[PDB]
Amino acid sequence: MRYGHFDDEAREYVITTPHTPYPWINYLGSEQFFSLLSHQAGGYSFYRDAKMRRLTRYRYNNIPADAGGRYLYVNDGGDVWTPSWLPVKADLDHFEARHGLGYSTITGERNGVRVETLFFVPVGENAEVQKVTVTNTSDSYKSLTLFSFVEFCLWNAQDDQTNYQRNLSIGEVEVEQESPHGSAIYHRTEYRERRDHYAVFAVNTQAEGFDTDRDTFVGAYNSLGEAAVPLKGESANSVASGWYPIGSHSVAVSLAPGESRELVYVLGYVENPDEEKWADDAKQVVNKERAHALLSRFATSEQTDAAFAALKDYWTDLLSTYSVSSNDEKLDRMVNIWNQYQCMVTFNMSRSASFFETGIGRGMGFRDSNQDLLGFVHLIPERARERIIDIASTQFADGSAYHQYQPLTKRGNNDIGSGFNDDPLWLIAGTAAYIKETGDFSILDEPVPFDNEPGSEVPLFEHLTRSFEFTVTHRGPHGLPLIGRADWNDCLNLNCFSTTPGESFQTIENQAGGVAESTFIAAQFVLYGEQYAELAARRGLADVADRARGHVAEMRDALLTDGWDGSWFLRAYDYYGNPIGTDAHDEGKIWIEPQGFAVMAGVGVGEGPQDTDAPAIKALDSVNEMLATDHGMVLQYPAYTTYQVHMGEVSTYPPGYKENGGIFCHANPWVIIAETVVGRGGRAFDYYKRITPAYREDISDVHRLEPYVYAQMIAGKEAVRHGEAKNSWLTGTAAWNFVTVSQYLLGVRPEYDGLVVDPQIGPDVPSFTVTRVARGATYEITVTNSGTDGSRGRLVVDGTPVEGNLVPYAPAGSTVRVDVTL
Amino acid sequence: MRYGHFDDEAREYVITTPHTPYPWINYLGSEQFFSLLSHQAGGYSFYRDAKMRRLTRYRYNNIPADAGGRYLYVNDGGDVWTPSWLPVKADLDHFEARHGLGYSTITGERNGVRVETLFFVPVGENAEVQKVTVTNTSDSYKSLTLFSFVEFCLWNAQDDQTNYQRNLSIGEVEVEQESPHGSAIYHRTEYRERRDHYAVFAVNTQAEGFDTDRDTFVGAYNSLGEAAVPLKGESANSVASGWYPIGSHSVAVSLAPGESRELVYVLGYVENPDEEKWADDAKQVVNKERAHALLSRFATSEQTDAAFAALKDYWTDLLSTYSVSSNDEKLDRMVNIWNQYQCMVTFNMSRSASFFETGIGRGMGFRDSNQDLLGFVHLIPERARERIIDIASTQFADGSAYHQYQPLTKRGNNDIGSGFNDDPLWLIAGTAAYIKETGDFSILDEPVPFDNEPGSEVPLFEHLTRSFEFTVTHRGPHGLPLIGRADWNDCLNLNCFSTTPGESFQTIENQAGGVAESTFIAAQFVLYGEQYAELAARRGLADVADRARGHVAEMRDALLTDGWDGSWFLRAYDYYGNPIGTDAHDEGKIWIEPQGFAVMAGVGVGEGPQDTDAPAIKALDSVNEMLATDHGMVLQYPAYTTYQVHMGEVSTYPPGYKENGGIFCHANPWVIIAETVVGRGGRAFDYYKRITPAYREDISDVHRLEPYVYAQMIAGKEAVRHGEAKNSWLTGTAAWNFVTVSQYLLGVRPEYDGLVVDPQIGPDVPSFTVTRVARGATYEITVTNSGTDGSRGRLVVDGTPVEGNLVPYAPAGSTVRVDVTL
Repeated sequence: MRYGHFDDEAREYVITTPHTPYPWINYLGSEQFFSLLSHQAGGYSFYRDAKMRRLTRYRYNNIPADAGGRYLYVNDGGDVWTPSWLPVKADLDHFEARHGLGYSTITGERNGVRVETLFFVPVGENAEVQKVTVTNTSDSYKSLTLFSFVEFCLWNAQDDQTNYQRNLSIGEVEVEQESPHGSAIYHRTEYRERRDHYAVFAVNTQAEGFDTDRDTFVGAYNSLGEAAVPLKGESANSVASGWYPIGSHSVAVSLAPGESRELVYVLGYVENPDEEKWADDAKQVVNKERAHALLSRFATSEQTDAAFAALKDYWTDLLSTYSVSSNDEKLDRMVNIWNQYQCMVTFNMSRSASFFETGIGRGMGFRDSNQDLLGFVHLIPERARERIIDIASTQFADGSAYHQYQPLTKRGNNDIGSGFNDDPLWLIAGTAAYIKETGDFSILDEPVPFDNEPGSEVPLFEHLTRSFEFTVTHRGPHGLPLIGRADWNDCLNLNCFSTTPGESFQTIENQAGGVAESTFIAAQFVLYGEQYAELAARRGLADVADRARGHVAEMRDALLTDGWDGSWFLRAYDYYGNPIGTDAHDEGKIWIEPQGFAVMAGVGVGEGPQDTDAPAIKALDSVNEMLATDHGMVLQYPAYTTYQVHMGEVSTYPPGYKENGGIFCHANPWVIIAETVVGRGGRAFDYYKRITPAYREDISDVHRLEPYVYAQMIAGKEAVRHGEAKNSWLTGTAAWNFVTVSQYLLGVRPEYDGLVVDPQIGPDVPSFTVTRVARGATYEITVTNSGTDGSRGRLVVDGTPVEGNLVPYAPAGSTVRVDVTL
Repeated sequence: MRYGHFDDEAREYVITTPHTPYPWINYLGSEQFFSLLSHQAGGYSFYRDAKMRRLTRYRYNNIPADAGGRYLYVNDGGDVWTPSWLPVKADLDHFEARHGLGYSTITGERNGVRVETLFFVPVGENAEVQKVTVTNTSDSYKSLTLFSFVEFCLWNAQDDQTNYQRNLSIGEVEVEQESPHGSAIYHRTEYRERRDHYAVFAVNTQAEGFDTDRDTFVGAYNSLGEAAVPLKGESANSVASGWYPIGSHSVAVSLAPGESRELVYVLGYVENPDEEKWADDAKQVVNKERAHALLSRFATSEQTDAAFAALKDYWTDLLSTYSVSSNDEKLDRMVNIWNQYQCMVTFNMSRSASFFETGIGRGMGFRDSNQDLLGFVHLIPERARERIIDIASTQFADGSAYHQYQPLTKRGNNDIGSGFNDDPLWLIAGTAAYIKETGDFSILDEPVPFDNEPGSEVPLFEHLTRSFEFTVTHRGPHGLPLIGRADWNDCLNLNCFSTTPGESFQTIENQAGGVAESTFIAAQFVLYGEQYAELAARRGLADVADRARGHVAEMRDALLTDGWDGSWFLRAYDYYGNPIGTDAHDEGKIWIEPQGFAVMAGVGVGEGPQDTDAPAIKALDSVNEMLATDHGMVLQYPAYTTYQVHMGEVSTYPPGYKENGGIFCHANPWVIIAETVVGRGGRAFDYYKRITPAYREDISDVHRLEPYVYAQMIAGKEAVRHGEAKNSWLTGTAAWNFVTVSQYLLGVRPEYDGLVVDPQIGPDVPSFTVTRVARGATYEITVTNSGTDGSRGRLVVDGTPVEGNLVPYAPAGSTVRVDVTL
């Protein structure tokens, strides 16, 4: 069944009931200020870093889930309810939530009163704005009191929920009932000491009353659904001192029948230079200038409506670089709106904060963030270029890298492990995708520190050299790269041997030495090793390019000789040089990661799909018999049913879950792309449709999570919950699936010299058009597609048959028309 | 007002309403298994380490507070309620909670049904047992279904609530409806991998049904008060796979009028040797032998009643070493029951887990744990002796110490900072108190590693030498000890200079060098420097003792010359050698810590209370004019009203809270003891009564927290919440207040050569008797007390006047009668 439906004209997902299988969230903001907002107004907001600057408090694993957030309590002659349904859970006559691009609306109506709240983060603002429209839909007059509500976090989210022994005594606010445009409350915890920032929570009318103390507003022994102040019908005017600061105004509203009233609430992040912090000599009063400035920018409905319209315009421009028109409207929906939109979210937030990721331990992953670029280069290239510099700056001089870094400070840390040997090659992966998209080679010349260290700056191209050489100088006995702590698969820990609990595998000390090798990193070196060689060559460094091609050539032979099991690729060699991922074993015979990535690098590829004997065809066929399920390909098979002490975290998950037999969706695109490489478009599209949101919308009761974005993992076939997703929104899946569908199934992809047009999608999409803006020119590409295996497109360029599948770049301002037959 | 009352005959605090100002908790267990239990059955259980082996889940900062726990849902013909009131919050005809020693009972009755639950951790058991008595108090028959409930934590409490991205997929159980004595559920998360332990949750009858999945039992969009299974009236028989494992049995009960039924529930921690983990070859099934064993030990009411009775006997024996009889029944209550009981809790749990301490970041503090001993040596000396070895083993070889260590592993860590220069001298403090209590000098000869390192073992006496010398070799320009990161006052950070947020002061890198000195550590070196010298002397090391006495003598002169402000002692010298705690400044003129501790070391003490000119008398008088409040003495005065960037965390608290003007209760005893040293017993008792639980019981609406135990901090007079406590139960206050009241106000204290009897308590306790068992002999001490300043007791020993205030130790088995006049 389903719990909503897409509105494509409006670019929304419409949720038509509060009763979803799980809270379904949207992200607001796309720059430096971000809100997680569920279809029940639950979630929170943070500036730049969800661990370090979290404005509002959110409880994960709450009972019930998502039972805190941005609430508006409506008092109608004693009867109190919330338009978001939760927390009060009063019966409503109408409920609807629309999740849009950077905005959502939530409408709830009861006993002839309707509240619509629009939530968004305005372009160029560090604030979350709410436009509330209250409508009398009844026959007679209405006298209402509205109580806004939000609960502050004390900035440090980790301190906020572990350190009450100090926390309970630092909560400080300032109250401003007569603000120049209404009323505002200031959350200024720790402003007295080191923080130069505070939050403001304001309404654009004179509020009747306020509250800043949670225990007063909610009342003893009470849930947010039983909150006392809204029930008494008048604010308490509480002034927090320690305990739990909140933001809350009451507003009196009288409405004739059919009359509506509009209110604008604002939650802002404000920052004063240290010299400019105090209004007063005594340093007791926050300087409020910048906050008033913000509040004057949203003092009226007109201003709010214009900011909303600017945000539409912003997304319209962003979505204008790639789109498609076909018979398949789910396909179209994903390519044109939701996947590109999700890619923007993953670029900004990485893997740190969702309704699964707690925005505590994880910042920006070195490998996750490089991979996110592949899906974001087309959207905003300038910000993509800057991010590459920031990531490369967390690389060490020996070519090894900080596994992740902190969003606020941009500085690397070892909080979730160090010494993952697959990390360095990803840097090449993102830089090359950026230069193909833009033609901007000048980034190779940007100076970049090692470990953020001044005076260590060398050109970014030299960072890429260190990345290539790191692998070159860390190969094992078979010539395959030494694995280290792990590769892309974080739970493949062959240098660990921990039999005692209490410490994560990701951070636990590793035993030095051994010969543990990785076929995945091997594939990775072949793929990104070439890209690095081609950059060196274009740079004019011919000896360098040739040496590297030599090393790539060698790793290719090593992969086929010592990394090949007979019917598929091996996965690794353990610390003592024993194979992993062989038919010789009873469990974990076949792993997806090497199969997809090796065939993507061209390894084992023969002449046709017809040439079944080619290693790539076998590995892929083995993958279809052993790994593929209705809901996607599982990670390896069979799952391990007992702890493999020499292998780390992988076998610690119950079978069918996560790294042990789960469907990691991120790995799927790799196989799908491989299928297009070997010419089986129909198979490749099928893999695509099984894990793609628009196609799984009709089994929303199985998937459970959002029908409009990719998830990290789906319960695999050895799991009793097979089909159910976890960890939605924040996943490499998004970027990699965009790369897959846009560049290999539809087949329009940037190269340094031209646009390649080489579709491979099968009989299910007989005709389509791609509109692609590249290098300042627009390419209109019409494809007539027979779907046949092994059949690749023949180009006509501006009415004239041409050879090959590459169209060289036209001057900006040009319009090129490409017609493809296959 | 009050919310309960003491029952002294039963040794209980009786809470007569659910509606307390804050959840009021008790601790169950006194060995290796521990439960936090509130008067609403909220809380959780853990084995040895509250961070690492937490069986059950608990939410801090919940809305409402304490809304999860060990519940029993009563279904009476469709009407569902809980005897603990929360979570359902149904009206009850009767409610009562009794908090006892290692046990509590909770009774709730509604519509002619009464449930009494007794909660305890049995002596010698790693389990929490519940004896439930259900009574039909109505006129007709009752058919009830009872639903037990508890929610598991996944052992690692920190992982459990930050790491859902992995957590949601590892939850595993086993269900055993036909257990040999009833029915049991097994929580076995991560047993598949590195854990050799699992939890069992069982009932001693055949349960009608079970649930192990929280979302099924509670139902979507529901709180625990709206839980669905109890309302439908039959279990769902859910088998968790990932998500949120719980434990739950339904039991059918039919009762004639006035009939009662008894049920025994058990929550156990079980551990199998690695060889003995599986029942089966396949390793899919936990070996259940040890769990069945446990369950057969509580299969009947009779067995449960005997374990309860053994626990009474255990506390009776423990409380038999020190007691008193006087006119003051609040005084008596504290000395005889609650303070000694609290001292046992602090010895076991330290500062790690309460309703304020999250049982995440803190293990066993090196200084907290040494100080806890002073209050626990008299109770169980054998376990005290062992703890001293464990603490000393976390000391480094240069004499410096790990600031805290992990309870499970006993290993030191720097999680909450390193390099606190007051830490090493505390080790002397606890060892000396142990040897005075026991006469066991042989502990000085026990071999002890530095940093838990095998082969580094030296005799404990040598650890004490390193402690003394560390101070000797780290003194500043005035001869006072260099402060380091901080002293006993953790927020006095003079080597910090951090103006950027995001990192705690306690762990943040300190700037090397400077001359920051501490007068507190100075006092500390004088007090514990003598104790170390006297041990060296008794050891026969005469050169060593004399050298040390020389150094103590010097530090005494340094404290009076360069640590004296004129009317009180200075607090410190900052990094550049500028004073802190001087009348020359507008804020923080006077700090409590040096005043109490210096006068306790004898520094500045003259001939009489009459000699007002003596520095000790001045400092104490300054302390009464400037620091003392109705609720206790604040830490310093005036509070700082702006960030002092050169001073660390202290000024980051709002005035009147914690280290910035709060009443730290732990520091109070030091002044109180000092008052007895200078002979002002009436003043000393007054300070005592202001912060002591039995005396503050009549302002329970002000104190808010438990009326039966000490808290860490009370809002100081510059706080708008002046009088309100935070951080109850876990505080050095307990140990230090026991030392104060038992050894200096009542004046009976152990010395190596005899019992000293030297009461100093004032006119409010004109007569009393102390019964003190020391060295195997019983001393009966009757005191006739005029209360007069400067008047010290004259002893009569077994009917015969003697000189001095020391009674030498009699052979075990002896009874000595001491009569004191003053």
